Amino acid sequence: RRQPPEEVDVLVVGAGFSGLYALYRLRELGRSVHVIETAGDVGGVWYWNRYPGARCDIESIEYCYSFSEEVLQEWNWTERYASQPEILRYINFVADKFDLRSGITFHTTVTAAAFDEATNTWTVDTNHGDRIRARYLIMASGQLSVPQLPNFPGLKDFAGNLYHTGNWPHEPVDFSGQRVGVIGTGSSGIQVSPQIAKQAAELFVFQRTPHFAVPARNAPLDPEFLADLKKRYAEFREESRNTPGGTHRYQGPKSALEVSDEELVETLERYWQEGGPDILAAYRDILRDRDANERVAEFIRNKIRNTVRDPEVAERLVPKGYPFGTKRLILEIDYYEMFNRDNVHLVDTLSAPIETITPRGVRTSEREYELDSLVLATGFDALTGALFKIDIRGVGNVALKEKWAAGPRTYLGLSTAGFPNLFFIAGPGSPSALSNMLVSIEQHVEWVTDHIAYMFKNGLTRSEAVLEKEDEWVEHVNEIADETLYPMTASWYTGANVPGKPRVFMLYVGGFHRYRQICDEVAAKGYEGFVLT
Ligand SMILES: Cc1cc2nc3c(=O)[nH]c(=O)nc-3n(C[C@H](O)[C@H](O)[C@H](O)COP(=O)(O)OP(=O)(O)OC[C@H]3O[C@@H](n4cnc5c(N)ncnc54)[C@H](O)[C@@H]3O)c2cc1C
Repeated sequence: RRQPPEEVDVLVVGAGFSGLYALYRLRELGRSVHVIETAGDVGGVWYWNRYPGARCDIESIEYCYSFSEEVLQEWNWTERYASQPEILRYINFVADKFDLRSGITFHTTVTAAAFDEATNTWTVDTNHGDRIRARYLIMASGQLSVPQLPNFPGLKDFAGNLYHTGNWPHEPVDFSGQRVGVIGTGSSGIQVSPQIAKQAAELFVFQRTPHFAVPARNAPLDPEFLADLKKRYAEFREESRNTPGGTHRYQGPKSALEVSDEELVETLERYWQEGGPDILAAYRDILRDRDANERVAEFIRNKIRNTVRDPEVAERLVPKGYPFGTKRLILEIDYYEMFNRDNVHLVDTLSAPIETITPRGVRTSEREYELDSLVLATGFDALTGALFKIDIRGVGNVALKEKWAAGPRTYLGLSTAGFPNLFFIAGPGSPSALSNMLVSIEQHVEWVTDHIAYMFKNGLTRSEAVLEKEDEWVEHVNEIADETLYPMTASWYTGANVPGKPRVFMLYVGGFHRYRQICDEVAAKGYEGFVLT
């Protein structure tokens, strides 16, 4: 409805945390800037994922913007870990406060973008037949998207109520009196299930791969504490910027292998009772050493066995075969405890795979389960999923999809050679999903918008990563990743390992603070590694 400009200094794709701050900062810097967003309003993942139990896995006081002193002073977080409704209210507050929606076109999807060498501009097309000419294109298009896979066979035949965690109804769903099925036990499944368990007459959880999850220990945020923090919030967030992960997480000095079974249990139990993801850094080698990881993994496995009364059910819930904590750690709220309710039933689909969804419910090899409601608790596509849905064409009409088929090739994760004037916020090649994303998003938006400002200040119009420096960066990312357990997780690679072909690990794992220092050095040296004309 709001018409996008025909010409703009910067076009931003996406109106979540990334796109909104890019918009705001480019305005402040005196540039012309517009946003295109698929959704009807702001929020990004916090707009589109609205299933009950959706909640951030790092603390509220950390997972927030810091760019505005007034925002910091005026917003009251109510809980240790904020719910999606609260996060969405916060994002709407920011957009409201700074009149940001005047700079956004909603209900509109960018379908293609092509670089034009003559003018040093991007021409961008949308699914409403808009054409925009921007000098710079910022992809604030996110890291998590709906997977592009067919649904289970027979899904369209289900005769009951069907829900998707990825597109949950806007009005509340009452499961009272119902036999409900939940398919999927990743992040969405683990968060949504205990909420459904509160209402359903019966609940069947269809679990394929068991995932690691630790207790949130969520609690109301003491108003007195928050008021005290607000007096020194700038000092606090500068402390967060100077860490590997972008939060105040204690860095455990010891090796998980150097302690007695006794000290390990004592230490890991303290983390279990405190709750949250800080357990990931209980010891220094959890993500470096195969045996160090398995030791922490085993303790968690035993917590599952301890919590779930039925030992057969408990054993099916235990993650096996793969390392702990190589992805964002899921916080659970009575997910394990849930299985002790008489009305909750675990269906192990590794043992009995789903044959088909039926009109009555779900059929495995063993039996049919009759259900009144079925919830699909879907996972997420590769980090590159959003980008790959757009036909992006660079120098020589090369498709970004083709160049990145063996993995995302970038310099600092910020730009790729052959695709001038194009920038990625919080994406492959940078700390991204392996950090407090609000800290990474702010660093990236500041770096990219500062760079765009510098260009205009010096009368330049074309910014391209130097190919040698991209190759060095890619290799450097691989080298440091190969020193960790992260490569053990298939989702951090695009496609399988093929002899005699390159393979690029998705993310920088060397620590946010170290990455920040690199980026600052690059900027200080006049953008060393970019060719600017
Ligand atoms: C349940 C859950 C828990 C989370 N917990 C944590 C946590 O513990 N810590 C943490 O750091 N992060 C967490 N996150 C990750 C979260 O995604 C990021 O922190 C952050 O919100 C990403 O913001 P973004 O702006 O970069 O991307 P997004 O929020 O994904 O926004 C991208 C936007 O781009 C739009 N878009 C994409 N392609 C197009 C196109 N072609 N045309 C138009 N629009 C397009 C999308 O519609 C979307 O609105 C969590 C996310 C979820 C879902």
